[PDB]
Amino acid sequence: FVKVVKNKAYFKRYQVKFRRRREGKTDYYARKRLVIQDKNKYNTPKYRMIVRVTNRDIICQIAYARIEGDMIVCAAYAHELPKYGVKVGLTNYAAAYCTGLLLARRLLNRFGMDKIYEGQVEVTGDEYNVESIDGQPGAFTCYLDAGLARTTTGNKVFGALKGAVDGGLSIPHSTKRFPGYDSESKEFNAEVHRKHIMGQNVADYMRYLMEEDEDAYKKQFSQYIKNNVTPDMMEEMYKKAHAAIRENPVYEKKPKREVKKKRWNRPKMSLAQKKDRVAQKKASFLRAQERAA
Amino acid sequence: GRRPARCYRYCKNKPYPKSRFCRGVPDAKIRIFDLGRKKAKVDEFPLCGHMVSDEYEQLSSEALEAARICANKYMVKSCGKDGFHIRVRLHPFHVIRINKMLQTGMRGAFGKPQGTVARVHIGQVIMSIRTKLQNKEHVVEALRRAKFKFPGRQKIHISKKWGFTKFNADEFEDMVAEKRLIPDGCGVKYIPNRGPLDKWRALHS
Amino acid sequence: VNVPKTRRTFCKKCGKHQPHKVTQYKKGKDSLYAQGKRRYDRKQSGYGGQTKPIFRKKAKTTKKIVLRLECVEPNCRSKRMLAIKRCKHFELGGDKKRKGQVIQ
Amino acid sequence: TNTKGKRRGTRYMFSRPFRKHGVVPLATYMRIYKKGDIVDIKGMGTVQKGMPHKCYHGKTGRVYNVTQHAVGIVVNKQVKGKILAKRINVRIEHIKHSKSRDSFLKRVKENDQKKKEAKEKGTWVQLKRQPAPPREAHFVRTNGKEPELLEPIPYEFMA
RNA sequence: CGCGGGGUGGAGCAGCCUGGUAGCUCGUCGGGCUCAUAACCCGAAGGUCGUCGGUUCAAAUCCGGCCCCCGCAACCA
RNA sequence: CACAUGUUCC
RNA sequence: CGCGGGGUGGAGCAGCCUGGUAGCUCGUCGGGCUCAUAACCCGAAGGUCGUCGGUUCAAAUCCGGCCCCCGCAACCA
RNA sequence: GUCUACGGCCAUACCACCCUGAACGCGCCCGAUCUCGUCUGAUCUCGGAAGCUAAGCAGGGUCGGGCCUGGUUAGUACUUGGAUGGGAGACCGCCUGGGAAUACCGGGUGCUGUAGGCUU
RNA sequence: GCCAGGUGGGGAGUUUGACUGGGGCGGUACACCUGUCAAACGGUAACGCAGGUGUCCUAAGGCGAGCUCAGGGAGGACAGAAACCUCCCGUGGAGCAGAAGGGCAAAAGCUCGCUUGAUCUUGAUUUUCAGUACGAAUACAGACCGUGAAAGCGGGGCCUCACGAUCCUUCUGACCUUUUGGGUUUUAAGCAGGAGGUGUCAGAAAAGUUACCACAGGGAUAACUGGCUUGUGGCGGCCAAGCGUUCAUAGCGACGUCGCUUUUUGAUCCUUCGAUGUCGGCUCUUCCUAUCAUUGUGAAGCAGAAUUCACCAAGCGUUG
RNA sequence: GCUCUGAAUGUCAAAGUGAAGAAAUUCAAUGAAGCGCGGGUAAACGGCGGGAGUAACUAUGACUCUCUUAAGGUAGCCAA
RNA sequence: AUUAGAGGUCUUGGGGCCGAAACGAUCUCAACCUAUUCUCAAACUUUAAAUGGGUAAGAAGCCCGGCUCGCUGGUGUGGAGCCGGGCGUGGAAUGCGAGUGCCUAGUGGGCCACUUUUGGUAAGCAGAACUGGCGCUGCGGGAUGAACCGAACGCCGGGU
Repeated sequence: FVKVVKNKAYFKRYQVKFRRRREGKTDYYARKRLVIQDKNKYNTPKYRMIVRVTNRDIICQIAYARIEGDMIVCAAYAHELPKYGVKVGLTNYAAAYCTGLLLARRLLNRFGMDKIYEGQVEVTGDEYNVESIDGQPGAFTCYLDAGLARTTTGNKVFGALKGAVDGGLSIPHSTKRFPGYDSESKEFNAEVHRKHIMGQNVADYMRYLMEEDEDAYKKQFSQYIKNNVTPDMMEEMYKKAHAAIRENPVYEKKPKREVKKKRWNRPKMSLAQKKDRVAQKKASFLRAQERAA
Repeated sequence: GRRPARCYRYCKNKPYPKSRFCRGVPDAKIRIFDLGRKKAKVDEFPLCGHMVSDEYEQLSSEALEAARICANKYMVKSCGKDGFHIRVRLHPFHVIRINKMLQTGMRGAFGKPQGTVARVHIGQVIMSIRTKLQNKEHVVEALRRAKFKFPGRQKIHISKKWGFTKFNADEFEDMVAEKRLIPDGCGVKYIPNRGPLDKWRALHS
Repeated sequence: VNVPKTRRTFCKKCGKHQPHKVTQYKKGKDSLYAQGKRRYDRKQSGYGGQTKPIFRKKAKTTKKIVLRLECVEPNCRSKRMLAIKRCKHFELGGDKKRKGQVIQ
Repeated sequence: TNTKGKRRGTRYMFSRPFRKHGVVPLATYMRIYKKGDIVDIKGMGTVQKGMPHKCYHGKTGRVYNVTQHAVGIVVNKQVKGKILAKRINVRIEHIKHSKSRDSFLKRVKENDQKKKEAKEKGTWVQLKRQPAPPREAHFVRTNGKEPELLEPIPYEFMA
């Protein structure tokens, strides 16, 4: 045989990692460099933009770290976009730009800074950075918390970044991870970036599946056909969406209805029950043994 | 040969075991710590006699080897060759040093390893013997003959435990009836009420 | 220790980082008219023998290497010293070693 | 004679506690330190930058200067029959807020509370702490039971 | 004892210093020449580098233990 | 140019 | 530390010079010769010419730095 | 009640196995035109929504291991101060105060902040 | 005659470390580092214990990214204990130049990409500490940069060691100061930062011998007694496996263990170095008993004889 | 150690020669003796090996092998 | 580092045994694994004292109001510095007048003891830690005595 590794001794010496690390959600190496503030700042919050793209949604939050836990000043989710006209495709790059733009304008509107710091209303895709206006409240500033996402060129977390800076957030960044930075020649053409922002890269893919195979097209886009969003009206849909966001970024929570107060989960068994089951298991094991005897 | 045992009797230094730092130590003279019918179960040797120390001193590995033989020899004549089981419960781990001469005197006088010795405490069992309770007066004479090979004074005590186990002879037999104790070769395994219930099934059937 | 023959570091005269040409520094010849040499040869003259100590108990087996940096900008033309820790062997920009390949 | 190495004899002092190795909990970093804060020093081996010298591990001082990552502390060090209030720059990880001063700060509140209170009531309420006084005279009831007897048990050889 | 040197086919020795890969002379064995042996001629076998453990991409070589051998010192009264 | 030796009862 | 001259096939040496040519000897391999080791004669293999940089149509050759070796000469932290 | 995003404490949260998961969600999953990256669209990046809770995840279970917290061990071991105390010594007792750790035996099995859902 | 080079113990002058269970020989405890000693702050000695250093590195420095190690299990043509491929387990059992300790798992490890923060410059502070330097280090600040999407991180090596004054020399730096009555130009001297080294490592330039010897001192220090100690030497117990044909103990007695003695040698260095005459023999007195003989007795494997063991016992002998 | 030979010559001082420079100065060529090189010399100072095998029983080793040095202690003599 | 038996499986191997042979069996003997078991560590450790080391126990403190900043910034934000005002039951016990500056001699051979402790067989030996002694110091006691126990000293009477 072979010696057992996971024995009594193994667990006596085992030191678990942090809960968020055992679950695989937080990189505490990068978090230590992100959240903590210089000691000569004294409770000056260090805001950071949290972008987490999931399978069916895009979550953009802005938080600053406190001792008891991060505090979210405002958040914008992708599942709100149907209000502003973006019916389907709530996780593509063009949707990420909207969620970032929504988060920006929603934050500024809670600071009375929406009139100032408009940003880029006419989206171009170039290297834009808002600078503070003298005599006015300083422009808001945060940093991007990519999390565990591999940050290569064209990652959707940078789409929300572009949406935020065009909304009026002073986020330090470089125009190198945007979709449009040609790697072998080291330049950036804002035009192709403007394509991904207005969702043109997927529009042609619907057009590509037009003459190639329509049945496979119906299989790759079903709710696009269900919501009647053809590649024709996609670019204007986002422009209508952006304008609808900048004019009403306020969020109205859903009305909270009182619920019947039931329990779907299984309550934890008590000691008396746990201790009595053993008496039944042993007794039944005997009263089944003399039946064989 | 080697110095008298008066030179190394008192626990004078910190324990100096044979290790990475103290290498080159000659082997101890005692190598066999169990003898007799050591391949015997727990139900045939109830009586257990001790040789308890009464001094915080050092017992050489040569005295341990000599006392093992003298106690072995007497039991063989008395209780036959297989009617007992001797267990020396002191292992010599402390290394003593000697600053042998051949003049230098005390310049750089850190000795070389001479031999090995066992640090015994007060009330600590030196040697134990289990046998049939019939042969009671035969072990007290075997241990009485073994004291003369040891410096200091020792008491011979007949334990209330059953054999070499840690359970009293008044409670041993029953704790085997309700199966708190399962005979495991020379000793016994205590069985609590804490394991998985499937192990309880394996015993009660 | 191996050192590349070129280093982009700070240039005092240019006031900023610039590429420098690295080369090893060596003692110049002892001038015959340095004040200490003039004073020495006047003290050594005549009778009396050796007047200053002569060091004999050599202990070090090495030197501190000194690099003679040199600004390559076509109009600055400045140099400066740059010391490094001791080493027995020393070479300028040779065989920039590779990571992982058969040895023989 | 011994060496004069900086981390000499700190085999256990700078070691991490059992099953407490690994990354540093971030709450230590997000902890503010004003000037004049009483602070106790405890070197942590996980972070080798800015460690205090071993003669300050366990000492308590007060902050006088705050930089980006570290603080300046004024600690009293006894040096052969004279005390020296000397300044050290230690990085945050080796630092805790001292809870020795707070119990005084807490006691100041009730003193300032029970002064403005019971002033208009006139009742003179004791403020100073007083040592544990000799306990009062009381009655011990033996209702029913009578005190059970204690007698030394007889000796019996253990070994 | 403390210090130093040494241990490599059957024999005597290099190689170690400074890392890769075992050689020299002789002997042994086989076949030839001779009536026969020796000499001579051709051909072959034989050590795994005292031993044990390390460092190293790699150790006869660098490092430590053990065993054996040899040399030098072991003075002032 | 070198090149030694010998088993022998009949 | 200065001067000088050496570093080349496995080994020694030439060629360096007044620049386009890398040869010899021994050793290694094959043939011939002899009774045979040898001896004798030829053939085959065996050199980044210490390394690096510059110059030149062309350097192992001129020039510079480095390294090693030898001889002589020097020696204030 | 419960989940998601970001957390604080960092096993009462881990590990093994088993059971059950409404709704939302998280996932698995479907693809490679574009972005991006691989020996390989497995990972990574990107575009999706046919299928599924099988797995992850959540909850519960185990006379579970571990961990946490007690009891016991035990006023024991050790120890501050004290004696013209004992003992040939080794060591020991007392006075004055302080006071542990296994084995063995119980109980416990994540709390929680901000923001947003679902059970309308 | 005057310079120059060689030779020159013929002659002169001087030197010929320190620590140290006396000195020498040997070591380096002489400058440093890790663990222990060390008595749970820190500090703490010995020629105490186990070791290490006079380096190495253009990356083994600096970022960022992605990965996960040692070992084991199960498999897969050649293929085996071991080549390579795959899956699973794997809290570090690996690796991080070196000694050791500490530290480290989406890293501080491994693999790539780009790089030169191993740069320029003020002070402050820590360590050793006199609270002086050097060395090393920690926090900043001003620049110039690197890297990364960014927060940031980086002014050498994950941390604890890897190093050096004045004087002199050398190099670098400025539209720099002086070079003397003024000016110009070489030269020289300054100012600032590196380097050439002192390892006896707060830093002289250094071989012996003296039995032909000298001086100042030292019992701080050896060679003798005496003292403490008793390893060693000597002497004696205890246990009893055995020996003794048989039979443990007539006489012995292993393996062990407890002591005594100071007629052996050591260990130590207390006394004596403004001197205690240092080997033996000769001579002569006295004392000790651990008794060879003699007196009186006990025991024998005591028939006698002879000889062994023991007791009281040092009276008297112990020679040529 | 001593001695002998030498332009066949590597090194070397002062002086002198030449060149460069406003000059101090710098560079070069030349450069004796002595060392280096090459001989001689021990009634000059001095020195003058190691390991295995081998003969009619044993023993021993005339003989052989090997490693080695400038030579490997010869004639003699000896517990002086 | 280390003693001993148990229960496992060919996980392998050692002589085999009926097997030509066969993890098929056979007794095995070993290592190997799983539960136990004896004995330890100055250079091991999960735990973990006693004694001990810091700091705090107010007026230089708390609490309001206002200005300054080139620092820090969603935000008269953060911090610091300034003014002005209000609060005295002096915020544990006990004891005690403190602070501060010049100039400065001698010393820089130490020794002893309780406890802790290193080398050594040990030493009236060598080396440390803590406190107190001796040295610098008499006196009562230990017959005697540098150091132990009591107690420290102007010159006397009485008492204890």
